Amino acid sequence: RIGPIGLEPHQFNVPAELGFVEQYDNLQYKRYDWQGWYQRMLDVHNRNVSLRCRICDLQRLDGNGVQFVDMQT
Amino acid sequence: NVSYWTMNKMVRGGNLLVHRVHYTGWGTDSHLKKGGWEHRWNKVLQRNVLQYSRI
Amino acid sequence: RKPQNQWEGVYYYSGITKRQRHLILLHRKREREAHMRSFNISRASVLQRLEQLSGDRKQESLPPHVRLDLAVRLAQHGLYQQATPIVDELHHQKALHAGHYALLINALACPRLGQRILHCDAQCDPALTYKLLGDENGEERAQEAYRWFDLALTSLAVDCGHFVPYLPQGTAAASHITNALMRTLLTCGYTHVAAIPDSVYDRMGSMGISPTISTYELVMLALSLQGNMVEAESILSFLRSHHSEHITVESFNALLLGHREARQFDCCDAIWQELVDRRWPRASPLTAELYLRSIMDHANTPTSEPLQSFANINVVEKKKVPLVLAQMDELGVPRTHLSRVLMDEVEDSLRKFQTYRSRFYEWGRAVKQFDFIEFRRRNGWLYDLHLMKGDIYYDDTRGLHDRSPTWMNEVPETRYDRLYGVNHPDIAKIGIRRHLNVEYVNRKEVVERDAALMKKTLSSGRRLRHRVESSR
Amino acid sequence: TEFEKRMYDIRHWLHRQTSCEFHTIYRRNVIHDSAVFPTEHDPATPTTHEH
Amino acid sequence: SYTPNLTSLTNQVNRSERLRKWGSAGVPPGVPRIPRLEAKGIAILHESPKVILAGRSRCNNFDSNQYMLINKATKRCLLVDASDDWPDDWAAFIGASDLTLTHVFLTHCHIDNIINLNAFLTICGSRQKQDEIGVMWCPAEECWVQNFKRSCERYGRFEEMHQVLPMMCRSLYTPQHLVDPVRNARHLRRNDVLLSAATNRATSFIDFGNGVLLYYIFSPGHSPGHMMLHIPTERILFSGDLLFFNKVGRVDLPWATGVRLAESLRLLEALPDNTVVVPGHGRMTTLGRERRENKALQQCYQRQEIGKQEVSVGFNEGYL
Amino acid sequence: VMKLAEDVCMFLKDVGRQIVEEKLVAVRRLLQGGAVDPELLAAFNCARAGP
Amino acid sequence: YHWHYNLPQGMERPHSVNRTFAAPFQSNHS
RNA sequence: ACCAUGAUAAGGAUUAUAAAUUGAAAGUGUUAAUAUCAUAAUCAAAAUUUAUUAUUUAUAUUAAAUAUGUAUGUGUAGAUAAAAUAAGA
Ligand SMILES: [Zn+2]
Ligand SMILES: [Zn+2]
Repeated sequence: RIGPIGLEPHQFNVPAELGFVEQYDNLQYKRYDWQGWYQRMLDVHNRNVSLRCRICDLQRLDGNGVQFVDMQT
Repeated sequence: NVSYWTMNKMVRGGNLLVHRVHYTGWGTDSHLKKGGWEHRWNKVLQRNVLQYSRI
Repeated sequence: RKPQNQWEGVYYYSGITKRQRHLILLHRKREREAHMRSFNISRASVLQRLEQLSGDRKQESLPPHVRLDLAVRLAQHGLYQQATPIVDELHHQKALHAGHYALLINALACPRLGQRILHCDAQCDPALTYKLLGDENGEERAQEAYRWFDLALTSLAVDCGHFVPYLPQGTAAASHITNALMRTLLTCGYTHVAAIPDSVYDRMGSMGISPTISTYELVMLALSLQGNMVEAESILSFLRSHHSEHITVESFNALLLGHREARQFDCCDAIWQELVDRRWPRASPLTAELYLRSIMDHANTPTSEPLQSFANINVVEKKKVPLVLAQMDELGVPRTHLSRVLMDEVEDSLRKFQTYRSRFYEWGRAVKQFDFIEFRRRNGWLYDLHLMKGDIYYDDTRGLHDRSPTWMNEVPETRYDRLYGVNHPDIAKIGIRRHLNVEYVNRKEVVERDAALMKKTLSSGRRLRHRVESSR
Repeated sequence: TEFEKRMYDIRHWLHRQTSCEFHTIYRRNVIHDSAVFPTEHDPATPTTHEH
Repeated sequence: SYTPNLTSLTNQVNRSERLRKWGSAGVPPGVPRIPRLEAKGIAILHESPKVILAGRSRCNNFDSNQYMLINKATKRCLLVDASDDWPDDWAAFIGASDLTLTHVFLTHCHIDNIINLNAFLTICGSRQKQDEIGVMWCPAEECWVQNFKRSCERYGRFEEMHQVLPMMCRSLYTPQHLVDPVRNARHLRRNDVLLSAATNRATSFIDFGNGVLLYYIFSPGHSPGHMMLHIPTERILFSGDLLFFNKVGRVDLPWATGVRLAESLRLLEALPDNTVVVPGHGRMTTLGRERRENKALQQCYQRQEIGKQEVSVGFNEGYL
Repeated sequence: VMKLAEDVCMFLKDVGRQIVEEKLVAVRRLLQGGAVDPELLAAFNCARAGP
Repeated sequence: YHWHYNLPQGMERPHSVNRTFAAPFQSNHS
């Protein structure tokens, strides 16, 4: 699992999901002078990345011993 | 993005790939048969924009 | 329009010029001269140091540590014959001790001659350095390594003069010299590296000397050079079961080297993926060198069951090289700590299989595609390989027609249009009208035009029929 | 990444007039730095709708 | 067109002339088959108490014509230059009219005439199963039946390439095969007529039945063997490619002589003006109209009057 | 798309079995025995107050 | 002339053009 | 550009010997009239955009009038869920 890991007590580790779309053409826009703007048009249209995290994974203990997310949090 | 005269000659020429439906039906997409052109007009909005929780 | 080929790859530049390959070969010969020049300068310095302390100190007896310092420096530079009269008088004067004997046998493996053999002769292959060190007096240095081992154990019995019937075989000095013996015997020929897991290891067991982790790693490296992998993995399996705290990197370096010699490239992948998974012990640059060289030996290996009908299949194994180099960035292994012979083949795989996002937006332009065609047209004789010349498991009696209503669902428009006059006696069965059976876009309009043409033809034919026989 | 490399290279031997797109949902560790993003009390003069 | 030898591949103007004619493609688009759309029906052109002429105009994308003579008494039909992109209407027309297809007349063996000849004999030969159809042609066209496969490569007719022509098969004028004694649908074609170039008004005719005679006239210049059809009782002249409306045939093709074409135009000056000339291409005319308002015939006799010994007339832009 | 989905799935079955198997041979060596990473040991002893 | 839709849409033959021809990088810009 | 296209109307026949099924419905032939501009030497109608006392059909505005006498269409349209004054000479 990639991502940075914090060992200091002021840094909490949140295991989260990232969903993204990568799309490349292979039929007509695979290679020609139109491939430059069409591949960029596919990347801008697929610019979405979904950052998902469970609230159950946020209910862990912090570096100071207190819970990260309590009921009121 | 052509006119009605150009669309028939592409059909009669065989260039594009289109499936013919009976001219009094609504095709095969269930969203078009349900509410018409306006219901499919809202379904593309639900796919492009409204399925994303914007930040 | 004529269709373009979708299984034809994009034309991109993956190669070097003839000047650049000549300049790589010219620059690599200069540093091979530089390592040859660096060794012979220091070899002449220790030989001048030897003749100075033999000539001007002819009658003046030297202190034993100066003669010990010169004896290890002679043995490191491959001069074992100039050092054996020095160690014979130091053993006779009883000036050598437990650490001094292990220093001399470790010096007898020559870790200065092996540095010249690595950069110049072995082409920076760490497996080939053991194969080439065995020629420069491999049997001769092995006999003196066995003689200095007998000089060591005789001195350890004097130095230990309770545990009295178990001395010096139970001390730390007995295994340290035995680990020094196996390290020196690895640099010898094939007859002595084969004797390390069989003859030296049973002699260590018969003498009752407790081994260490460096004992098993040199035995695993000895079985790696022989090509016996069923025994080399069994030793680490003994280490995985009993002594798992002390396993260092060199046991993995023996297994990466060993499957490279046995040409089992699927096994050496699993050892590298294991080392990325556990991340302890730390991956040395010798780990990245031994694994990447196993990729290049697998990539340059020809196959013989398709017999290369189209191209070389094993060249696709160089696509893993950008994956391994990305793993080295997170393991803390610097890619600048790779040898010059390997780094040219690593960058050979990089310009063949790697692209950036800025280049991927510009690599398919028609100017670069048509430059590839003309450069193949102008000079293709310089760069070409061809120009050189229900549930089925509980189903058995299937339930058919279970009254599933197809009339609640609506698929009413399944009308099909067949050609006119299939069973007509005047219309022939074979004809060019049979090609109308394969037509999908204008299926409705063609066959109704075909039926209108065939109805009017049979009407005009039968009205010509009635006119001719009524006139005669 | 050996499976991600093999999955991305299926585009080169697809069928006639048949394309594909790839979706990847992977787990990634995210750090919430409580020093760069601290939990502070609200200010004395709070913000309004005019901000 | 021709075989790509070494000097044609190393010539720059071969790569340049293919850029001028066809643009950036460089390959000439062929002459395709007419589909089942944009196709007309078989028309009855002439009805007479002796014979019946039924025809179809523009049956190919070469703009060729397909005709058939129907004898009223013998119920025997005869195709002239059998080249239709759909020889399925012609099989249904003879099947619904109680006709018997006995011979196929061919004026000349260009690709505008014998492109669907194997399709004509197969489809019409299959209907008579529930005596085969003959081919009447001139042996001077032997050079054009060898290059029938070359003509199909240039005009994109790849489906009719690998088809042995029925006139190339062993007829009665050929030596026979000596087959092993342990199959004559393709081994021997007994119904085959080879027309001679010595065509006269006395004996060079085909007895069509009930007293009408089809006098074939040898008239080269557009092709090595060009046999017209003349029906003097009905004032009908199947000129083929020799004479069209206000134009004559091409000479810019191989084995086409301009001075042979001018002699072919002079051998029809004894026929009356009401002889309705029926060409292989385009609209039909009369021979009296072409004697007045055709510039190719006007130039042919003007050079003859001023003293040209070798009068050379002929087109370079027109029909094949 | 149905016949391609039989072509890609059989490809990803034989490839996906191979990559899991070379991962399965790495877990069974890690379960037989190994030494703990001191960077991993310092990660557990990182917080000030524990549970 | 074309490929029909009921035929199996397999790849007819693979093309290895970039591994038979190793081209060096040639740009008109410096 | 004067080709031999194609549209209109009209008459014919075959099958139901079952009360089951959501559902007893589908295929094949002849005559009259109308009509036929593609192997040739060009160019901006409404290719085509915009505006002024003026030409229409539509758009909505739009009214008086009991002294007598008085004012009937063809069509245009939307989805489609009643039926016997004419002679099978
Ligand atoms: Zn001709
Ligand atoms: Zn012709």
